[PDB]
Amino acid sequence: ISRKWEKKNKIVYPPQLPGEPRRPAEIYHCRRQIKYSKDKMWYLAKLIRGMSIDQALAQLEFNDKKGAKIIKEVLLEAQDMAVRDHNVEFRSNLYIAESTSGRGQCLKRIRYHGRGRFGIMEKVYCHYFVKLVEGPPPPPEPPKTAVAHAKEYIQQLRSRTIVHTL
Amino acid sequence: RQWKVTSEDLILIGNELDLACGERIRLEKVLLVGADNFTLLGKPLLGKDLVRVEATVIEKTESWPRIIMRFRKRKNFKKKRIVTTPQTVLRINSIEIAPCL
Amino acid sequence: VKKGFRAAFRFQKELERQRLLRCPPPPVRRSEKPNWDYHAEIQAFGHRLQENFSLDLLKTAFVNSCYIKSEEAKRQQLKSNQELSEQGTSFSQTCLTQFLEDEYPDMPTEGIKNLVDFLTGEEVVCHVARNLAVEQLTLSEEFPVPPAVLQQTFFAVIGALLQSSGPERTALFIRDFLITQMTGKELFEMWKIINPMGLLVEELKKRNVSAPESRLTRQSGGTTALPLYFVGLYCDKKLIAEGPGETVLVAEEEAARVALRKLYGFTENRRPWNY
Amino acid sequence: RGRIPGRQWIGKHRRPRFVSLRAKQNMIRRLEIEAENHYWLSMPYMTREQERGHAAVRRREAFEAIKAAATSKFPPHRFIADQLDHLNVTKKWS
Amino acid sequence: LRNRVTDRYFRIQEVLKHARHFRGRKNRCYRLAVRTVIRAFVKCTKARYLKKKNMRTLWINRITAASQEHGLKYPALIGNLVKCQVELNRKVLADLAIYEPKTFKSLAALASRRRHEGFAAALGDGKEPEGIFSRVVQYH
Amino acid sequence: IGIRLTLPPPKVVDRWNEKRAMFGVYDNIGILGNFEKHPKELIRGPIWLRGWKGNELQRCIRKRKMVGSRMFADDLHNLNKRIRYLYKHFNRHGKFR
Amino acid sequence: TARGTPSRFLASVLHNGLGRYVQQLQRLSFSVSRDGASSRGAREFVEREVIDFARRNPGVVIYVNSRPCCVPRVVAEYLNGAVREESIHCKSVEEISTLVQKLADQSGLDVIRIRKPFHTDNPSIQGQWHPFTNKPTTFRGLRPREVQ
RNA sequence: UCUCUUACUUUUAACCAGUGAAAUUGACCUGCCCGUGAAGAGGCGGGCAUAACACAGCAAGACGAGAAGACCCUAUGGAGCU
RNA sequence: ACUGAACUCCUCACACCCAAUUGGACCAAUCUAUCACCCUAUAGAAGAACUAAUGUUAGUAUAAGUAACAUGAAAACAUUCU
RNA sequence: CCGAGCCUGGUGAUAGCUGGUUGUCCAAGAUAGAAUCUUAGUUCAACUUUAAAUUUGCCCACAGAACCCUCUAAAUCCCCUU
RNA sequence: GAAAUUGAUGGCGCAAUAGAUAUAGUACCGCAAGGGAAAGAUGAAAAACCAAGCAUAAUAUAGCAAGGACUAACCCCUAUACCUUCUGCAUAAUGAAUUAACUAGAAAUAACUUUGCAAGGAGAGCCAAAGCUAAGACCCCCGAAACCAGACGA
Ligand SMILES: Nc1nc2c(ncn2[C@@H]2O[C@H](COP(=O)(O)OP(=O)(O)OP(=O)(O)O)[C@@H](O)[C@H]2O)c(=O)[nH]1
Ligand SMILES: [Mg+2]
Ligand SMILES: [Mg+2]
Ligand SMILES: [Mg+2]
Ligand SMILES: [Mg+2]
Ligand SMILES: [Mg+2]
Ligand SMILES: [Mg+2]
Ligand SMILES: [Mg+2]
Ligand SMILES: [Mg+2]
Ligand SMILES: [Mg+2]
Ligand SMILES: [Mg+2]
Ligand SMILES: [Mg+2]
Ligand SMILES: [Mg+2]
Ligand SMILES: [Mg+2]
Ligand SMILES: [Mg+2]
Ligand SMILES: [Mg+2]
Ligand SMILES: [Mg+2]
Ligand SMILES: [Mg+2]
Ligand SMILES: [Mg+2]
Ligand SMILES: [Mg+2]
Ligand SMILES: [Mg+2]
Ligand SMILES: [Mg+2]
Ligand SMILES: [Mg+2]
Ligand SMILES: [Mg+2]
Ligand SMILES: [Mg+2]
Ligand SMILES: [Mg+2]
Ligand SMILES: [Mg+2]
Ligand SMILES: [Mg+2]
Ligand SMILES: [Mg+2]
Repeated sequence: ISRKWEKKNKIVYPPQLPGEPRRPAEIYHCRRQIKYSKDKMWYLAKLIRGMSIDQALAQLEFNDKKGAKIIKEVLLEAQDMAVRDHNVEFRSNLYIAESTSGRGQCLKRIRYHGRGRFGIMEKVYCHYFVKLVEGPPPPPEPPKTAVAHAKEYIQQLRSRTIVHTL
Repeated sequence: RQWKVTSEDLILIGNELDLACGERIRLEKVLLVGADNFTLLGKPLLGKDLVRVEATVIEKTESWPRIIMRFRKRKNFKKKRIVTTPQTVLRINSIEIAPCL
Repeated sequence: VKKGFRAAFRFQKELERQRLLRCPPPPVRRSEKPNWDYHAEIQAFGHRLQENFSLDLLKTAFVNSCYIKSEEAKRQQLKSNQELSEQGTSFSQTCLTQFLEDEYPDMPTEGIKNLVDFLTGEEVVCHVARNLAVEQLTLSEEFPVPPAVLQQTFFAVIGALLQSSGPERTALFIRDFLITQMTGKELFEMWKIINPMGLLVEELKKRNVSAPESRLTRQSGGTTALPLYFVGLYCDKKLIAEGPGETVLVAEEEAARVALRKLYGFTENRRPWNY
Repeated sequence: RGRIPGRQWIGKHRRPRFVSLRAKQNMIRRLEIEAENHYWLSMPYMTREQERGHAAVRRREAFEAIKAAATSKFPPHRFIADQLDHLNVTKKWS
Repeated sequence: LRNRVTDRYFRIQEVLKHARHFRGRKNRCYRLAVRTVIRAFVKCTKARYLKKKNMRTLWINRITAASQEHGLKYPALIGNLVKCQVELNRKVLADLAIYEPKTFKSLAALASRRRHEGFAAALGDGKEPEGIFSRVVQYH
Repeated sequence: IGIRLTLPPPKVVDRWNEKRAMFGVYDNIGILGNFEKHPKELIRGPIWLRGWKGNELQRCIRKRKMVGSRMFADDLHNLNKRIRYLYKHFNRHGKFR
Repeated sequence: TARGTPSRFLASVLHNGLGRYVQQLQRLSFSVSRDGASSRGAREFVEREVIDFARRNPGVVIYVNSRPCCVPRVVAEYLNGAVREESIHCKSVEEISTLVQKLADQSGLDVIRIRKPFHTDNPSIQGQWHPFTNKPTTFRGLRPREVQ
């Protein structure tokens, strides 16, 4: 097994110079061996990607999926450790930069079928990962306007060369 | 081959020319010499006293590996060969014309 | 476990390669890396450029003031290249001015100055030094060498060449290594100008020619999103130049640029430089 | 619609094929070349009696060369230098 | 397991390196990657003939375009240049059409000149004086 | 993944231990000792292949003939079956006949 | 293949031929071994050819390092910053000589597919063709069907 | 039963939540018509069509999955019976 | 008249496109004898090389988050009701 | 899972039948029939491969190779020269 | 397929799909005989980057998914997966989901090449009208329905 996500919290950056932008705090948290399918967990992860901590908690509190409660607990733990250990000043000033689900260690069981035949059940387990970044959530990527899209087309037109000649 | 050439041009000849790099050469088979307002055409080759094209052997190299692959379905016929073709890059230094028309 | 060592060794080497690619090492000056000898490298520099540099002068040119300060600080815990760089810069400017004025007698003094500034600028000189290995032989207190220090070292090398071989050989060196940098470049790519129509009007007034008249020579797809406008400047009902553009204003500006190029003798089809 | 029964070009009911002006011209060109060949073959220089034996010597010498090549096949020579040169694989510096 | 293969990683990589840019499992699975890579190499080998053929086709198309601009058809231009004894090939002719329009106009004028000289000779069949541009420089 | 991620432990071979140093000694015992002993008498190993060589069938036949009575029950059964199979293979199967 | 490999255009390091030819190769590091059959040819090259090559090419610094090696190598460093490492493992004197001469005559530019066998910074002398070339002009610039 | 099918209830079903198989699977970026062809094309030729994606149905095709066809023939292949 | 092959010419180089079968030159890795000592050389050996056997074992996919499975109701969770 | 049980052993049964038969490169390489419980196979021949010895090999000028049968095909065999 | 007769100190082994089936004849399977597995890896002390599959990161018209290319991923042009079998397969004939590991040419006679010695060769035997001695090279894997013997089963 691999446990690099936990280790990611132990990297210490060199002290920043006075004339340097303040580095946003990054907190890596995870929960391992959740009795839940990673495919089902991925939907919740994708839902909360890119949102503020408070918005993600609010969305999860009112979601009927089992994984929602687990993700809410993980997010609360991440917030607590960010405030206590990673010198994050405000609880709410955190956004989910990364949220993914990974395959866990799964157990194999037998499903009995009708004619002495069988299938191999998989007691599925999944991991859950979160990175919380300090600061307001990055603004959503604006849809590209007609002006920008036509500008791209004209750039493509200008990029044309006389191919296969001097 | 026939190359359309001008001063400061680079030409990639697909073989070794048996010349040390940085050595000056005269390209003797000039079919056409042209300017903004006039062009002179050979029948089929222009005169030495009319045109002098000079080049310099800038580089001697081997081409990037070329794959020669032969395959026939359902015959256990598969063959592969890697070939690198010698090459020489020449820089055309000058194209000089003389009043001998 | 499979008995054997050679496959494992190959895999270890490949893992090292992948590790290096994923985490590239910080750049280090070639002096630190193995297989380096300063005297041999500098002699090879001279022979490669095919010039009889005096070794002491070349070493003085390569050594910079910042290197001296750093070395003194380290000693706490040498003649710089200032004069050589000044001499080389002055000679390069004067010789490039001579070349450019001889080649383009109609070019204005401002144009010649701008071309000389382009040729002796940080970008061109830095590129030439980097590809001539001046950086490797450069003694500085930080790596990679900053463009200013690299330019100073390159001009110090030129000054050392002047003091060793003479003005003629130095002029040949400049012609070979800086004048060549204007090949394929465009006049206003090297000399940035604003209001080319104004410049053209001024030049024509100095030459005693009637003010140019813009005239739409050709047009295509005027009402579309991709128009073409060939606008020609006519003096005394005579075409001095014509330029294409997307809009009429852009076409007129480009036609003014073409007219300026023709007047200054820096046309694309001009006589190639004679080396 | 417009099916040719079976395989085209082989069966009793084949796809019709029509000669183009191009094909006719090509065949006529080849026919002209062969007519010129007939003309140039219709004028022998020597007669059979005149040619009899005029190349016998050269043909015999050529076959003698072939026979010599065939009968000279023998294993190649072997030299002590070749055998002793293998000792150089462990040639080292000092 | 007296003797076992220990290089199979590198043996697989020698093939997968050329399949990394494929789509789907053909860029990951050796069983599929090897087939796709063999096909790609065969295509690359066979594509040189097509490269030359398409280069000549492109040159012919461009020469046709320029000759039509000057009012001549490609067969006329090529045949009459040959008759003028100018041995410019199609690559060079297309390059001239693109980058030296005035030179190509001169060449088209020469081709039309020779074409009209040939027409005049055919019309006035006989021992009339040969066209000025129809004279052929003999070599020995 | 069939390749180890670490270099195997260095393998040191003593080229000058007693066995290697004295290897080959007395191989010329016969020619250099009035032929009192044949070099094949220097071969230490199974009794049925001391100074003798043959294919698998011949080796099995010799083993059964020389030590078959002293073999274990299942080992002797295996040897008999191997002899049978090798007989059939060598006398009835093959490209050349 | 071309689509599976990077490509570049024909070019020179600093317009290598306009003013004067400059040998792009600057450094040649020969890692050789006193013992080991792999470097027999390298040893013979160092004995009989390296001196001649060095004097023939005075602009190239050659560093012959004799250390324990199973695979003797030659590292060629070019003015442009390119490094080409070639194995001279079990190569005869002639093979090593040819390889070294090829490195000397070769520029530092990458050995990849070259898109065009030629490179011109001034492809046009008479004016690059545009749609309005070979098109006559009309009186007062009147487009077709224009009334006035 | 049918002419001639309709209405409702339960299960099933569809959506939400938990748990979670099976055959199958060369790779697929997996269209229609005509022609071709190892003799019945999604992949070939000529045309036509063609932003990308889910969800629910259908069973015309993928010579669909399933069982190395039980029919038929062969094997100096078996076995049962007379 | 032109277009048109891997035919032919052209510049350089050439052993470098037939199934079964056959001849030959090299060679990955392993061990052994001597070398070598950031991966090797000369030889001797052999369980000596896998895109394919409805191949064996193990892992993980597709089908699929699909087919299927489950807890009568309220409540003080004492109890009551259907 | 009984036209004759199941397990173990002989047993790696045998199979003219099906399937599979793993590094690189070059070269030569498609060709009459006979016999056979034999036509799904094999031996001989023919062809093919390799190495070796030797000298004629192929193409082919006249001349020449049947009457039955009154006439009658493309051709063939043989064959110096070349 | 004889007999007379002759005389007679470890590893160019495996190293957890290997080597014993074996961590065990245990677990499990079968009424019974009987069949029969899998696997573990820290450190001196614990009293201290790489398979497949996915995710980061769904997708754009068109097509064995690539090649020629190109400024440009696609758009343009060219291109009927592989293996086996066959007269002939893109074939709508077989096999294959994919990754890792394992998985299949054994040898005599006579020849050929290379040595040694030579009317003799060979370390008894055998061969010899240049032979003889030695070496090199030289022939696969899975699969039946079956048959028989002895046990186990109402
Ligand atoms: N070939 C072989 N030699 C063995 C074996 N076991 C022991 N030996 C040899 O027996 C010799 C003596 O063994 P040691 O253990 O040293 O001494 P030991 O205990 O007196 O020996 P034994 O009397 O044989 O029990 C050595 O030469 C060993 O190599 C074996 O299984 N095979
Ligand atoms: Mg599953
Ligand atoms: Mg048909
Ligand atoms: Mg559900
Ligand atoms: Mg059809
Ligand atoms: Mg649907
Ligand atoms: Mg249905
Ligand atoms: Mg299909
Ligand atoms: Mg079916
Ligand atoms: Mg069947
Ligand atoms: Mg029946
Ligand atoms: Mg029978
Ligand atoms: Mg052609
Ligand atoms: Mg094997
Ligand atoms: Mg494998
Ligand atoms: Mg398989
Ligand atoms: Mg799923
Ligand atoms: Mg479904
Ligand atoms: Mg359901
Ligand atoms: Mg039963
Ligand atoms: Mg069998
Ligand atoms: Mg062949
Ligand atoms: Mg006896
Ligand atoms: Mg085991
Ligand atoms: Mg992976
Ligand atoms: Mg199929
Ligand atoms: Mg079949
Ligand atoms: Mg299938
Ligand atoms: Mg009872």
